[PDB]
Amino acid sequence: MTEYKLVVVGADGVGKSALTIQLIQNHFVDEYDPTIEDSYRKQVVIDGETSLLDILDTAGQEEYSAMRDQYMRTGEGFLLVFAINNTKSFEDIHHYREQIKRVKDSEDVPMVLVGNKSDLPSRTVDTKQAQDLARSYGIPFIETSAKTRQGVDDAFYTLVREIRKHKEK
Ligand SMILES: Oc1cc(-c2ncc3c(N4C[C@H]5CC[C@@H](C4)N5)nc(OC[C@@]45CCCN4C[C@H](F)C5)nc3c2F)c2ccccc2c1
Ligand SMILES: Nc1nc2c(ncn2[C@@H]2O[C@H](COP(=O)(O)OP(=O)(O)O)[C@@H](O)[C@H]2O)c(=O)[nH]1
Ligand SMILES: [Mg+2]
Repeated sequence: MTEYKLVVVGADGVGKSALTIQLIQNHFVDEYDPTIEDSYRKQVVIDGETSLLDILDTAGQEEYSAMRDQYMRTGEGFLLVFAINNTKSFEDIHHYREQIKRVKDSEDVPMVLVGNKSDLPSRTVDTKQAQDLARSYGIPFIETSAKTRQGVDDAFYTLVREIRKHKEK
């Protein structure tokens, strides 16, 4: 069966775990241990294709080791998640994108930019600013809310579609 290895990256607190648990369990977690990195599998049908999504929800200390490089390199596509009420998390997107390119040793890595927490009124990152960033990277931008589930399926399925495009090259 077709399988996709998806990796969810971004600053602490942006909603990586809540996005992952919504996709996998269809519920919103108000609290999920910030330090816990884990992986989950889900069988999905996307554009008629049955596949298994293996999703790594990243966490942990900031450390750079050969072992970490090697397991991040196994990801086939990456969600670059920031929160729309946290400018620093948007500023950190560049860093996560450069580290992914470093370990994949490629400029052409499937990615999707994800602006999460779209339900909150306190926005500090304008939608146009994030659309411009995604355009400069050549990747899709999706606004999500793990809380209301807006955009959650779209973010992950869009990443699968980006992987397919890559595999056709
Ligand atoms: O070997 C690696 C290690 C990594 C990696 N692991 C972990 C990282 C990390 N953690 C700390 C917090 C945030 C998420 C998790 C893991 N909890 N924090 C940052 O940066 C945080 C910032 C804020 C404070 C200063 N720093 C520099 C920049 F200002 C942003 N970067 C990381 C990184 F790059 C890889 C990441 C993606 C792809 C391949 C990778 C290979
Ligand atoms: N209002 C709202 N809160 C969210 C959303 N996503 C996550 N959160 C909350 O933001 C906090 C951090 O989420 P978490 O998934 O732990 O972030 P992570 O550190 O990136 O794994 C938790 O209290 C979540 O309940 C969202 O879309 N909207
Ligand atoms: Mg988490």
